[PDB]
Amino acid sequence: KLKLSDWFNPFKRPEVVTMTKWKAPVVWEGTYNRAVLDNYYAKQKITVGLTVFAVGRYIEHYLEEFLTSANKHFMVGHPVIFYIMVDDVSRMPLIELGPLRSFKVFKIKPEKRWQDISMMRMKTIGEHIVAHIQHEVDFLFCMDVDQVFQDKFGVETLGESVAQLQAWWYKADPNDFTYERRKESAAYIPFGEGDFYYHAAIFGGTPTQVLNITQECFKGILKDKKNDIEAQWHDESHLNKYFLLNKPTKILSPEYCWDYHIGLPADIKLVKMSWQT
Ligand SMILES: O=c1ccn([C@@H]2O[C@H](COP(=O)(O)OP(=O)(O)O[C@H]3O[C@H](CO)[C@H](O)[C@H](O)[C@H]3O)[C@@H](O)[C@H]2O)c(=O)[nH]1
Ligand SMILES: *[C@@H]1O[C@H](CO)[C@H](O)[C@H](O)[C@H]1O
Ligand SMILES: [Hg+2]
Ligand SMILES: [Mn+2]
Repeated sequence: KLKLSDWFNPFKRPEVVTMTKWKAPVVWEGTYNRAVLDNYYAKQKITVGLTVFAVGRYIEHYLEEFLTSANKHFMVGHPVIFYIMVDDVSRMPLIELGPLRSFKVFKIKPEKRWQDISMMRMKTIGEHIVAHIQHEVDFLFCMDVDQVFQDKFGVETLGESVAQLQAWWYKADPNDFTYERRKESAAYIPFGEGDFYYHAAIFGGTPTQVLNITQECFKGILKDKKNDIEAQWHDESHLNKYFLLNKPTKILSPEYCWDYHIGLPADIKLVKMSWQT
């Protein structure tokens, strides 16, 4: 019993793309009513999970800043569980969590190549969804550790499957997209096809949707492997493949995952989350 016109007003931003050929909204600053959604979701006692991985140097360079900013800005006012995957828990920074946040740490086996660390996430996440995340949360987000929340990343971001507009190509055209183009990759996207180029630093949805995203992506990662090939942008190419065959129900503007090295365009009203230094 919740409708688009209840919380979303596109006309608040006519200059940017707020809707998709498939009726899915694209959230931009000013286009949303958190207050109504906060109220709507709190009634439902909704709870949101956030998985984040950090093996090796990334642990001391980013984990703490990630957790600290998430604590302060992610789904504030709703129960959230942080799922922390590390290779060495003794190096795990323990920050002080605030109201409605709790966490769980897990020790994972550290892959030799970072590219595989990043890709093996697809398999791990899936294992954890089937094991417990499926039963602990209503919505799940999977993020990259080397990020930082800047402002409120709220419930205006929930949906059945949520993708992130890659900051450097949302304004671009599809054939410029660095999709995988080698028909030998499961991640292959013809030169005619493609809707957008999604950032893999942030994807989410319901546990069931996320389990499907992650399963399909790992199968792709494995198919490509038995074929002695590696998608150019690894898991992100597979995700883009996936999000093409299965359009996302919600897409988030680059304002949610902004690269300040792109400066500060006029079409990015307020930055919720930026890439790390
Ligand atoms: O030594 C490392 C490097 C990375 N990570 C993790 O791997 C992920 C990606 O990190 P990184 O490669 O530094 O980010 P980017 O290249 O900007 O990542 C983009 O590209 C990758 C594929 O190249 C993945 O798809 C990411 O999701 C996408 O945001 C993060 O969760 C990191 O914490 C580690 O745990 N240890
Ligand atoms: C997606 O691909 C870009 C290249 O455009 C870059 O590797 C980013 O790290 C990734 O998110
Ligand atoms: Hg890396
Ligand atoms: Mn990253």
